[PDB]
Amino acid sequence: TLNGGITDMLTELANFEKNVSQAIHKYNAYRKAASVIAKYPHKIKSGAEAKKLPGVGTKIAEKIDEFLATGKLRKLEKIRQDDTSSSINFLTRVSGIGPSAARKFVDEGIKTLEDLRKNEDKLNHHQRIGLKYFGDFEKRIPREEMLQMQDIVLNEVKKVDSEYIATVCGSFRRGAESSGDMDVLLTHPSFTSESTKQPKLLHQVVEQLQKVHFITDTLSKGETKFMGVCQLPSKNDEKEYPHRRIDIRLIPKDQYYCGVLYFTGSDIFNKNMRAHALEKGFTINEYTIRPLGVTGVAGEPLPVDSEKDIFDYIQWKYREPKDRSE
DNA sequence: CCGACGTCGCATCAGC
DNA sequence: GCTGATGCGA
DNA sequence: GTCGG
Ligand SMILES: Nc1ncnc2c1ncn2[C@H]1C[C@H](O)[C@@H](COP(=O)(O)CP(=O)(O)OP(=O)(O)O)O1
Ligand SMILES: [Cl-]
Ligand SMILES: [Cl-]
Ligand SMILES: [Cl-]
Ligand SMILES: [Cl-]
Ligand SMILES: [Mg+2]
Ligand SMILES: [Mg+2]
Ligand code: NA
Ligand code: NA
Repeated sequence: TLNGGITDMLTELANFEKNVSQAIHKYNAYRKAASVIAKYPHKIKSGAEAKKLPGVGTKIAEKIDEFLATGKLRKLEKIRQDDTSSSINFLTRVSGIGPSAARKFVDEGIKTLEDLRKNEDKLNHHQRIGLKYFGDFEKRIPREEMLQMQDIVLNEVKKVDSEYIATVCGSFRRGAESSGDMDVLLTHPSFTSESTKQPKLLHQVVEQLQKVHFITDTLSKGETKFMGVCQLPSKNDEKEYPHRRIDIRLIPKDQYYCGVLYFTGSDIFNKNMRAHALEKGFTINEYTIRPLGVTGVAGEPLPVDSEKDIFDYIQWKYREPKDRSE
């Protein structure tokens, strides 16, 4: 937080462009600038100094000058005033509610936490759960609780089958002292890019996690992805821990490295790494890295034996998880 | 200029 | 039932 | 909103 004020302004501007203007390009632009400015080792002194950083053009440079001189931004001040803007922005904070659904509700007269409760009937399952744990999902998870959560997951997974390998990724693997949620990468030798020797692989795990009452709710569930809710167990007379979001991703074992790279993120890092990949003639996803033909066509998977192999193909120095928090 | 700016799983809808 | 677009999220 | 060709 050397330039915490500036990166917050741009983040607010990004959230506004995405939730209200439904303009993700302006969204990505602001996110990028906030990112590049967040890793800047100096205390920005002007818009011009910031403009030297890639991603900060003229418009943002001007906005930075204003912020520095007054400690605020009029454009955002007005946005905070506007009731529709603030209402939409607010509703998008409910898990499962996006710009579209937010603007729809405000068009129907639903614009507060109270309005959502007395209209639960208009929400799909996901939105209902996001509302039910609204306060809870707004809280950060101390690493200490992440560790206890890690332990429960790995151990409950081992009990279903010793061959399952569960790895906690996301901001946790990047070393954050706190996380917004828990992300779990799962692998089993019975599921490779060549065949699915077993069914209900993710199910069995989710099932066991529910059995021990760790997983409390489900937001969505397929054969390789599970998005839900979990809660650490508490002591006698001890207050309950908040419910937490939990994501599970089953990836073909032979595609592990590509999978853990993806799931470690951050999201912006992935976008940048993948963008850079395309310029170097490759395309990367959570399964593989394939070379692109002159006609823009995904070639066949390339051999990968480590995360570092992916960075090499694109000619990037390897970067430790703790340095991929862009 | 001014067009390009990662990738994909699941829930839901419309159309058939 | 299906496919395919869209919303929302990882 | 910013960038490179
Ligand atoms: N838009 C996107 N494009 C590409 N990859 C994306 C992505 N959103 C999420 N990911 C990937 C990388 C995240 O680390 C990882 C976890 O997704 P996540 O939403 O849990 C965010 P995380 O980075 O874990 O921080 P935190 O706020 O949860 O503590 O999923
Ligand atoms: Cl846009
Ligand atoms: Cl402001
Ligand atoms: Cl891989
Ligand atoms: Cl692939
Ligand atoms: Mg996370
Ligand atoms: Mg997550
Ligand atoms: Na710049
Ligand atoms: Na939301």
